[PDB]
Amino acid sequence: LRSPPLLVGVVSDILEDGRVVVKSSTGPKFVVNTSQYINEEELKPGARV
Amino acid sequence: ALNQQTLAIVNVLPTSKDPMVYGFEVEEKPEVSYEDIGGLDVQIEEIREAVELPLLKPELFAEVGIEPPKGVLLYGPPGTGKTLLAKAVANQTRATFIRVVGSEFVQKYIGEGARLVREVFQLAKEKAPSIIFIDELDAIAARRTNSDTSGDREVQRTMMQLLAELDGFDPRGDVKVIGATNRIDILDPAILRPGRFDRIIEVPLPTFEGRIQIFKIHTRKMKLAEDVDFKELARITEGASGAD
Amino acid sequence: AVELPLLKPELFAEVGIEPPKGVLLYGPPGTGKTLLAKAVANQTRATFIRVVGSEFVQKYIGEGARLVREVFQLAKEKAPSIIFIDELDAIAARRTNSDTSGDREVQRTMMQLLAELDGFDPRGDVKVIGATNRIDILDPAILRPGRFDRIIEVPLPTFEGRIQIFKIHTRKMKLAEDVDFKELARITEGASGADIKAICTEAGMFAIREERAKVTMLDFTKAIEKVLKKTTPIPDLKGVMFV
Amino acid sequence: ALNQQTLAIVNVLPTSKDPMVYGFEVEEKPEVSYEDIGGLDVQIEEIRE
Ligand SMILES: Nc1ncnc2c1ncn2[C@@H]1O[C@H](COP(=O)(O)OP(=O)(O)OP(=O)(O)O)[C@@H](O)[C@H]1O
Ligand SMILES: Nc1ncnc2c1ncn2[C@@H]1O[C@H](COP(=O)(O)OP(=O)(O)O)[C@@H](O)[C@H]1O
Ligand SMILES: [Mg+2]
Ligand SMILES: [Mg+2]
Repeated sequence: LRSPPLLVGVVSDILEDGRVVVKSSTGPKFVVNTSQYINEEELKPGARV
Repeated sequence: ALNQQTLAIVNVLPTSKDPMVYGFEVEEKPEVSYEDIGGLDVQIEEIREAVELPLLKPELFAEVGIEPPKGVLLYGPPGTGKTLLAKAVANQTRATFIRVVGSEFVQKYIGEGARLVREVFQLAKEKAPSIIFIDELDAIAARRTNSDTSGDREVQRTMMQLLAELDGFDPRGDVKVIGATNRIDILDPAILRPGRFDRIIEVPLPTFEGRIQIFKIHTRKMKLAEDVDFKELARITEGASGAD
Repeated sequence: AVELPLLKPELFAEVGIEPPKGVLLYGPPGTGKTLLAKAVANQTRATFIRVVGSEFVQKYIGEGARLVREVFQLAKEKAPSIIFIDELDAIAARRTNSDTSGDREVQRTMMQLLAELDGFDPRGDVKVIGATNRIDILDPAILRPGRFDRIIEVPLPTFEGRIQIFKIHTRKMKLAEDVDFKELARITEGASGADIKAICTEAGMFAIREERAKVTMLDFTKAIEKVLKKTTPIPDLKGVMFV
Repeated sequence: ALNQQTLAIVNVLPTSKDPMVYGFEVEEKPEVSYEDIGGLDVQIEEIRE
C-alpha cells in the first residue's frame, strides 16, 4: 500500500556538461543527476524516464 | 483510489459512475409488455424469437449449432409503436435496458458524435446482457454520395463508430439491437446487411384485426362504449397507424 | 504478405526482394475482411495492433492527428507489428475543399497518417492492413501502391466460393442427407458471407420450432424465402389497363 | 538553473527551447541515401543548385 512514489517525466534536452534537464509530470523542469542504471546514451530528448 | 504520501494503488475501483450514459440506462423499468400493445401481433412473435428466446433458453441455439440472432431492424410507417415493442421484450426478459434517442447523437463537434456512441456500446458490455433501443436512423444513417460537404463525413464517422462497436472487431456483448427506422433507403450498404441486424423486419400498417386490438386496449382506459361494435371502428381507421 | 517476411526471411535475403509495406482490402461489406484480419492476428503472433478509423478525429483541433503519431511511435518500438486499421470510409476525403469541418480537418489527420506508415520517418516493419467498404471515398495516396503495395480486391464470394461459406457454418451445425448447398448458393447469388450467416441462423429457427437438432433441406429454402420476403415486397398489380 | 533548497542562480545553462524530435532528429540514412537519387532526375538538379 506503501509503494514509494517515483515521479515520471520526459527529457527536455541532454546537456553537454554531463547533466540532463527533465520535465516532471507535476510540471516544474528539473536538472537531474545521471546514473548508471539508465545512461544519457540510452536517452534522447522526449524519452520517458 | 491511491493512499496518499506514497500515492500507490490501495483500493479497486471507485470507477466511475458517469451520468452521461449511465443515466440513459433504465427507464424506471418498462411497465409495457407485449400484452399492453397489439395490432402488430404477427411481428411480435418474430421479435420474441430473435431476442427473448436466447435468454429464455440458450441451449436451443447451442443445440442446432447456430449463432443466435443479433436482434431486429424495423422499418415501416412512423408511430406504429416500434419503441413500445422494444420496451415489451426488455421488461419481460428481465435484462438491462438502455434506451437512447439515437438522433440526439451527431454533434457539430467533430467525431464527438462517434465518441459518445462508443461509450453507449461499451456501457452495454459491462452490464451485459443488455438490450439497447436505438431510435431514429434518419439522422445517423449517412449518405455516401455528397450532399452536404461538412455533413456527410461527420454523420459517417459516427455511424461507422457504432458499427465497429456492434460487431466490427468487437463482441456483440449480447446486443440485441432493437432499433427503429422508417426508411430503408437512407441506410448505407454497410449497416443494411445482417450479422449486425440479423433479421430485417418489415412492420406494415395494422391489419383489420389489428385496429380492433389496439382499440380495445385504449377504450378500457376510458369509460368504454355502451353500444359496442368494433367492426365499424376498424373500417374508418384503415389506412393509418398504431399511434393514430 | 506477412507470413513470409517473418518465417521465411532467408528468401528475402537470397533473392533480393524488397519487403511489402501494407495490404489494402476493399470490397462490399460483410464478406470477411475483419475475419481475415483476426486470423492473421492469431496465426502469425506478432504485435497485433487493432485501431479504428472513426476513433481518429475528436472535438478539439488537431487531436486526431496527435493520436495518429502516438500510434506510429508505439508501432515503431513494437515492430514486427501489424497495424490493423478498421474503417477508412470516414477518415478519407477523395475530394479536397477548405473551411468545412467534415472536409478539412479530416484531411489534417489523413496527412499525418500518409506520412508515418512510410515516409521520412520509417515504418518499423508495418505491414499495415487497411480495410474499407469503398475506395471511391478514399484518398488516392492509399489507393496507389508503393506503400499498400498489394491492392487486394474482394468481390462477393464466387459460385464455388459461396458453397464453401455455407459449409463452414454447417460444420458447426448439423445437416440432413437431402441437403444440397449448391442450390442454395445459386439463389443467394451475389451475396456476402454475412448474409450466409443469417440464412443458417434463420434456417436454425425452423428446425427449433419443429423440435429437431439437425437442419434439413426444406428448412434452408424456407429461410431464403423468410429473410428475403421481409426486406422487400412482392404484391401489386395487374390491370384494369395493363392487362 | 536555481539551487532547489533555497533559490539562487547557480547555473547559466547553455539555453534551450525544448528540442525534442525537431532539430534533434537528423536522419537521412539508408535505404534512402545519396547513393539513391531515383527520379525524376532533373528535379533533383534544381534542388542541388
Ligand atoms: N465469409 C464469411 N463467412 C462467415 N461469416 C461471415 C463471413 N463474413 C462475415 N461473416 C460474419 O458477419 C460478421 C460481421 O462482418 P465483419 O465484421 O466480418 O465484416 P467486414 O467485411 O470487415 O465489413 P465492412 O465493409 O462493414 O467494414 C462476421 O464477424 C461473421 O460472423
Ligand atoms: N400500437 C400502439 N399501442 C399503444 N400506443 C401506441 C401504439 N403505437 C403508438 N402508440 C402511441 O403513440 C405515441 C407515439 O408512438 P411511439 O410508440 O412513441 O412510437 P415510434 O418510436 O414508432 O415513433 C405514443 O404516445 C404511444 O403510446
Ligand atoms: Mg418514440
Ligand atoms: Mg470491415
